Amino acid sequence: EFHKKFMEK
Amino acid sequence: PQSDLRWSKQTDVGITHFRSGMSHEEDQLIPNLYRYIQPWESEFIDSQRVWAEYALKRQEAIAQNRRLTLEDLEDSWDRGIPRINTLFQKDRHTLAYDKGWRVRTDFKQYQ
Amino acid sequence: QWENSFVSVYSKDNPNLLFNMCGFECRILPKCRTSYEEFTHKDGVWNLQNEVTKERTAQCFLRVDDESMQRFHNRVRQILMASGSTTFTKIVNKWNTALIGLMTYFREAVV
Amino acid sequence: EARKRELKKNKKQRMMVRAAVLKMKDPKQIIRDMEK
Amino acid sequence: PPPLLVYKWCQGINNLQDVWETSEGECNVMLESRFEKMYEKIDLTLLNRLLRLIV
Amino acid sequence: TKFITYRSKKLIQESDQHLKDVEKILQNDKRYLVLDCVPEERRKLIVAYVDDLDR
Amino acid sequence: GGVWRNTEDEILKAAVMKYGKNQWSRIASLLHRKSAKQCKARWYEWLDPSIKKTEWSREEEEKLLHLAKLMPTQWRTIAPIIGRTAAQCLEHYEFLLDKAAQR
Amino acid sequence: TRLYLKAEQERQHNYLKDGPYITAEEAVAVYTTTVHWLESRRFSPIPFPPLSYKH
Amino acid sequence: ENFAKLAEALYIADRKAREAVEMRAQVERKMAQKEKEKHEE
Amino acid sequence: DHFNKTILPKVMQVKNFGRSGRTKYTH
Repeated sequence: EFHKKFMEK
Repeated sequence: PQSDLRWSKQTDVGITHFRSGMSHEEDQLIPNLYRYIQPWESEFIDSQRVWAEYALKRQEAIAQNRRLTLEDLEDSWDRGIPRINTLFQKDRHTLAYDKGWRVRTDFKQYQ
Repeated sequence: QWENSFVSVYSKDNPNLLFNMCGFECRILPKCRTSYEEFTHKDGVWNLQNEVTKERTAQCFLRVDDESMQRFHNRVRQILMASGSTTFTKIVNKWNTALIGLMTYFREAVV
Repeated sequence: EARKRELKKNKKQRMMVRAAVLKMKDPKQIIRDMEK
Repeated sequence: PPPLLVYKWCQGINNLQDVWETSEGECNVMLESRFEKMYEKIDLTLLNRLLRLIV
Repeated sequence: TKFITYRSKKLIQESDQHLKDVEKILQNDKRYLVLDCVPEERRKLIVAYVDDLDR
Repeated sequence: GGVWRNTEDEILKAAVMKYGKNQWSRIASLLHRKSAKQCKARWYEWLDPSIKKTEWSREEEEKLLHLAKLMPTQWRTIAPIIGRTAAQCLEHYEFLLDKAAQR
Repeated sequence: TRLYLKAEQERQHNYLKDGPYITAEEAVAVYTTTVHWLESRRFSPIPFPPLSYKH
Repeated sequence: ENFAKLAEALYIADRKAREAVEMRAQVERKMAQKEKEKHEE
Repeated sequence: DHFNKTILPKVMQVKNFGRSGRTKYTH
């Protein structure tokens, strides 16, 4: 959730 | 459009109408900014054979005991590889003691 | 990370050779080693001459990178969404400051 | 976009205010009573 | 930054020791990457040690 | 060699200095080195080009 | 500026007790000498009720001596870990330990 | 922004409570390598700014 | 404790590298003094 | 229609934000 959001944005 | 280049003048005889030159083909206001910039190939190629004249002139200026003549540089005033205007600028000796302007400008986005 | 990196291989099988610098993508290929089709939609072809022999060794076709294009999308979208109160002269100024970006920052690849 | 609607609303409010001012001091309301 | 980097890069790829020769089965590889580790991902004590080593 | 502009004819008709400038700008002409085995032939070609431009 | 007089310190303590803690603009409008950031810094440095302004012992000195070598810089990171949390008593204790052990 | 602030706070808390070090053996090795590199380059360290410098 | 064990190891590595750099500089100075004297002679 | 409509970059049918149609009789 937060990891993918922080990686892709 | 060729139907938007008509101008009239009423001076001595009457309202004489005239048209701008557009009978050859269609109008083209800005053909391209690219054709006015001297792109990188021409820029780098020409400016490569620019400093060599400046070093043959700097060498000629030192051998003949001449100063930095802005008239002789007017032919090599175009752009240089860097700006030639900065070479004979006002802060030439005050801005030469600062290395790393590109990195300082880059991280300015984070400043 | 492999999802962020890019590898290119040049052998007897792969004649095209990709490069992605900080700006515009590029592809090199030799003139004298079974060159590719060499489309050249614009007049962008870097005749990388030999340093010693002074012979045309290859061509490096440039193209604008997708990242710069997306940045330009975002800039145009922000300017269009800057409505409501702005004066038209300010918008012309902003678009000049934007277009000059897609210009001389890189121009050979814009065509 | 929305600035046009805002200006139209302001102009409508100004027109309503002007109509109310002309009607409150109207010849049929004010001057008609001034003559009575 | 853009013209000098790309131009010297392409000329070095062109001015190599017969870099475009692939007759003897040679090969060339070009790798582009970004670490994603040039920010917070740093050893602060190592940073202090290196800074004391150089300044 | 500086002939794409319209002022090349005036520079050619003025004197031989425009030819020297064109040679300095075109100093990396690989064809000039290819035509170097016959310098009289290169001089004849340059004279023919100057005469064609002056026609 | 920021002389931090005692009559200003009592007024700052009364403003922190009366108005609140997370309202720095409301406390700076009743002193006429410092800004809101300076008042918040004073309240977090000297006017904090949890600040241990005295009782320097050998356990805290051994804790600070076994921490300045692991991290030479970033004294503010070791402020709440050592227990002083004043961000200036740690540097003063480090200076005292460096001057007393030098002779 | 607030989401990234929470994420950075969590990362700092994990770095502080936990011990995600920098491979202390490999870190000492990298320090020694930098030392050898500086010794090979012969780069002198920074003379911290005095008050009586010209520029 | 890993941060303190890394800091003490870095301090010991600096203390064992500074002496090595001083010994290498002394050997280079001895070689320079043995070369320049023979060159001047 | 006074223009050539061939020197244009790729094509321009109607720049009026209404190009519902799509046809030129190429096939």
